[PDB]
Amino acid sequence: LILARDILEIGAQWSILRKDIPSFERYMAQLKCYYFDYKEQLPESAYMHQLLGLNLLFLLSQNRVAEFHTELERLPAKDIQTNVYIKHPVSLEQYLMEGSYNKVFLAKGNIPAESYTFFIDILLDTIRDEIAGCIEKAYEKILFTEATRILFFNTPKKMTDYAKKRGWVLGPNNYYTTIPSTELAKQVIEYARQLEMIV
Amino acid sequence: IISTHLAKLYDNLLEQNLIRVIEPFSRVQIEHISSLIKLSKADVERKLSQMILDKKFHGILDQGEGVLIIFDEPPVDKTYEAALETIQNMSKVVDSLYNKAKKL
Amino acid sequence: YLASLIRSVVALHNLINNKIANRDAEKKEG
Amino acid sequence: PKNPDLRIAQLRFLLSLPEHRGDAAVRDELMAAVRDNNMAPYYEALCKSLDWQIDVDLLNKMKKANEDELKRLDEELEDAEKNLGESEIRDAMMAKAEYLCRIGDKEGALTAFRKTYDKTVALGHRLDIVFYLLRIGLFYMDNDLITRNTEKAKSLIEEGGDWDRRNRLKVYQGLYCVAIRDFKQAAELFLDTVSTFTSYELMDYKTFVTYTVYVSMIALERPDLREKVIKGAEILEVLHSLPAVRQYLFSLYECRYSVFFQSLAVVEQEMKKDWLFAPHYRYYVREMRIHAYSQLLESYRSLTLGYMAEAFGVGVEFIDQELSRFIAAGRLHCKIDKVNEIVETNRPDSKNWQYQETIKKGDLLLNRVQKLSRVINM
Amino acid sequence: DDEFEEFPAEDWAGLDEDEDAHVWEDNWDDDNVEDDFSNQLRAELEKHGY
Amino acid sequence: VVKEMLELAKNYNKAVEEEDKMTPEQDPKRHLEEHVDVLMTSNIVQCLAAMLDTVVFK
Amino acid sequence: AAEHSQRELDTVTLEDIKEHVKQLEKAVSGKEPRFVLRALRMLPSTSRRLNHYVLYKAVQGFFTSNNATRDFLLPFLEEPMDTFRPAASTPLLPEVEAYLQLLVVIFMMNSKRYKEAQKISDDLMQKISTQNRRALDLVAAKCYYYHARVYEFLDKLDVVRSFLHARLRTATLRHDADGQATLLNLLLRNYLHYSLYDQAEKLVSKSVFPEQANNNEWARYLYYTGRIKAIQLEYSEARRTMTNALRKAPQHTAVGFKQTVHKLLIVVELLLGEIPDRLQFRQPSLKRSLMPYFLLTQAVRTGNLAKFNQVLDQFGEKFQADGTYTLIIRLRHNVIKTGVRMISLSYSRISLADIAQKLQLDSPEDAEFIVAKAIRDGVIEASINHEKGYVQSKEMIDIYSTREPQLAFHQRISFCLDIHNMSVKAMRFPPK
Repeated sequence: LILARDILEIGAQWSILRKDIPSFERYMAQLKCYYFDYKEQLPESAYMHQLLGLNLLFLLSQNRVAEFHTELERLPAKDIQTNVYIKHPVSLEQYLMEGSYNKVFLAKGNIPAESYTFFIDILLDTIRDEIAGCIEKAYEKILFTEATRILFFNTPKKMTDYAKKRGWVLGPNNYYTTIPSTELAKQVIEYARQLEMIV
Repeated sequence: IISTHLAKLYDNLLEQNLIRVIEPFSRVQIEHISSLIKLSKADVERKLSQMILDKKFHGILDQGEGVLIIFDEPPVDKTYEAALETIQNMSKVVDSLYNKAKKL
Repeated sequence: YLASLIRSVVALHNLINNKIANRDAEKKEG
Repeated sequence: PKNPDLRIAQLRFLLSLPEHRGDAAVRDELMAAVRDNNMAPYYEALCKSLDWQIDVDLLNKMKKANEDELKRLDEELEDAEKNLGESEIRDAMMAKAEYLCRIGDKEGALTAFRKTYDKTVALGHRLDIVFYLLRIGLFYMDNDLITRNTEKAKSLIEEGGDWDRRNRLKVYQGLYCVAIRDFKQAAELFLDTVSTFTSYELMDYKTFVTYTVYVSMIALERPDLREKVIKGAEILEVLHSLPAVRQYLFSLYECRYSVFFQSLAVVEQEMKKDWLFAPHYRYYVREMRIHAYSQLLESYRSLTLGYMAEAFGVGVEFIDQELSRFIAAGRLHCKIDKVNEIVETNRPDSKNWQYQETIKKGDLLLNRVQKLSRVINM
Repeated sequence: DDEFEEFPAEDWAGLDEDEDAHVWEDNWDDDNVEDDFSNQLRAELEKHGY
Repeated sequence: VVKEMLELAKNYNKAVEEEDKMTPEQDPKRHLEEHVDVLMTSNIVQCLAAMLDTVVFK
Repeated sequence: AAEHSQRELDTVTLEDIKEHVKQLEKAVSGKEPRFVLRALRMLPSTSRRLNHYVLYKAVQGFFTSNNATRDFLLPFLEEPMDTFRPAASTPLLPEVEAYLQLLVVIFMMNSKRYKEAQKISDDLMQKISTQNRRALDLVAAKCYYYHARVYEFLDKLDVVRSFLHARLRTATLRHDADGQATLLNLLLRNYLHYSLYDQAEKLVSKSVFPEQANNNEWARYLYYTGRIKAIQLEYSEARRTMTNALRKAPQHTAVGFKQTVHKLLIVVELLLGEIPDRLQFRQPSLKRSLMPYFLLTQAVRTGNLAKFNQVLDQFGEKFQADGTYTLIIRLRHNVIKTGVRMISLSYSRISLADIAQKLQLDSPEDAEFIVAKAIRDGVIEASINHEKGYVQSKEMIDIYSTREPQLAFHQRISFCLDIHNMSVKAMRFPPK
């Protein structure tokens, strides 16, 4: 079991090193199958928590907060605020939950290991697209320059390209009923049926 | 006993004037009604507020734009007054059924 | 609403009386 | 018997900001003490204040002498004779309240009164113990005895004579108060009695009228309180006697909020030193504030915060904060606008409120009927 | 009727003395802090003339 | 009809309270059921006719 | 004295056991279900007494056909020294023997005897896996329930996952209702006890809870799925389900269940930004238990970070004991959202600088981001104006004349007509 665990750990770390997402999921999935339930016999691995936080940050990366919190429930509560390797991704999740996006941008450089940047970048993109979605579902008509400022699209051309990427468009000045009587008639006839037709 | 009675008469006359005026209007500046009634704006505003509060004259007073609005409240409500009460009535019925449920 | 509630409550009460009367007869069967 | 709350609430139980810990009130309590010498108020006085001073036992000596003499007298009059019913025994227990209640405690007096109640037949003795121990449990924070005695009096005792219990709602001034009972019931029996007081044992007439006004204007904001508390005769007369209370009432009624708040501050402070202090002075001054705010907001559609502040005392920002807090609590139907500085009232019309109440009551009934249906027929 | 023993019936310690044991149904607003009234009023109007 | 049904509901509650302290030994219920049936038929018909009218006549 | 009263209690308990056995026998008569839940309803009452004498008397009383299935409980069964067949050698009905073995199981459960309890429960459910009679389906539900309970204090709840899964399926094919619901709830509890929330969620989505389930089982299922959706960020539906669970919970008993559900409901409501009503913090049977959750709630209303941290530091043990620590941390970071909800509830229009000043957010842009995030959810209905600084709330149109009341009242029809239909269907006139 120890050697199989080592094989899978090296596989996952290679998968992130390869810079490919889909394989990474399968490697950590099999490793979870080998990690922490009913095992009780494997010695505490030095890479336990590093890859645990790796997986947590990955789950954060592709908007999988529900899975992130379930896997948080899986691991012991003592290491959540003690182990830095999982303290970090939990911290960015919490900052995302509040909405302190600038805090996430500041803490992007506070990774506990170099084997975190891969989806640190994609999470930095995820928070920005979530920002854009909440903006469009929040404001009425937001000006282009403010969006450029607070979407962290430092290059205005990049911001314009991302605007074209979504149906949320620039607009002209850079500023980004009936009585149905059919279904409710059916409802009333349904009431009439339930009155009639015996029990 | 002559100052009190005359003050009451003055207030009654003020109310009668205020209802015999503004009757044409549906949304009127308090300044205009003060000018028409020859009283201070604050005094007539206080009298209007008191009259509305006592429900002696239907209407509302929008101080934000210095206007007085007039309307009426629909009396269609009565059925709910029965409806609501019936609900609470059968609440009791359900309670009684619960006792019979304790029998079973 | 009102009518249904009343009808539903009346039906429920009628069920209580039956569920009582049936167990009355069963207990008598004693 | 024991009227002036024994000064004990105002005595050294109102320290800190109220600061009442030593003054002429301690003198009044000590004169009420030395006459009919008592050690019961000296329990806490044997612990924290005047703990082990010379007078603490210099009074105890002839106090114990006097109480031993009188208890001996009662025991001789009880054993030598065999007086039945309302008798010398009831005298022994009434003294025992004038005594050990004011010697050490109510417990012996409660037991003795229970015994003589088993021995007696008439009803004023039971009301006597009711008020005796209502005040004792206002000294020692007892309510279960008060409600037990009240139930005994009203449900069973009040089948002969009548006209007595009403004022013993004084407990209902402080039973369910901070929601429903500092008012409503506590006002509907104060009002029902203000014409015929006849209970000067508990409190003087003026204090009774102040209590009645205080609880009535929170029970009734303007639901035609005037028909009972402003057009009321005796209340008006005693208000002629009490300028402060009359001003406090008519300021609210006559929409003179600027002076109504100063009257309410005075009421809060004079209410913070009472049997009514510890229960709900905070609650009462919150409720009256909300009441005045709702009175002003009614008969208005949109009010400038400046107009509120200038006409409701002071504090544009103070009024903003208070309205925010009260809307956040769900009361005071109105929406407050910022630097545009408008307050908009959103009171639903009769139809919309009727629909909402229908939804609420019907949801209650539907949950009940669902539960009932499911526990039946399995 | 199930007693739901699967959920441990959380014992209320040793039925220890409560806060008040009062009959006093209160709301969420009774627990804040306040500083009388008149103080506020004078403190907010003497800046403008009181 | 709703007011009559309210009075009938009061009578029904009063009668049902007696049912408890009474072993097997005009009904405010039968009249209640008749009023309920007339209410539902009248209002269901009126609603359906109204909306059929809304949608067949433009 | 004590011996006499003990003997009378044992005799009356034995008489109730006789009545329950006769009722189970009658249940098969007429070839109809039910009439077994009548015996099973007083199961806690009978379980309370369960003396050795009465258990031995019942074992010797209804098992005139001596077989080995009883010869296993006898070694643990103790008979009186100095101290009744109710009467021929008629073979025992499977339901009757299952019932008596179940009370044996309950007695051995009560006396902290667990290992032999595991054995007897194993021999109990080994046989019932062969039967195909609906009369033995109601009893099987309690059999599985106390089987899992036995494995619980034995700290082997993880082992029984396969067995409960197999019986759950078996019930599913046979269209069982009570057994199915009990098995599903036991499976959910098994998943939660090892924090396998993802597995429980996946099971829930693929399994439909029977509508005809018992009230207690429905409440348990509601609590479990509410915990699922609460730890799975579906706060609104979790709160709705938890309230629905509290509605269907027993009123008199179930102190622990109501305590746990109230704790979780408090945490979920606080996470949603709402404030739990103070009334629940006042019932005696709930007060002290919710006391740690009370001091917490106050802080959320005030936003006092120091108070929140102190409460956490002084009550983390209690919070973890009921498994609310993680949700409490999420609340520690959603206090700001709660404050924004309150602000938008009170104010109609408000500048962002005012938001920052009131919430101690130390930045207008940070307040803008926070309010935008909150309004992205259903937390607040507003419309931010970055050009000026408004947080203008949505105009409150008249809910009447808006087809919304028609929809609500249509739902209430559907419910009331449904209730009337079930009531008139369940009349069940008798044959004689």
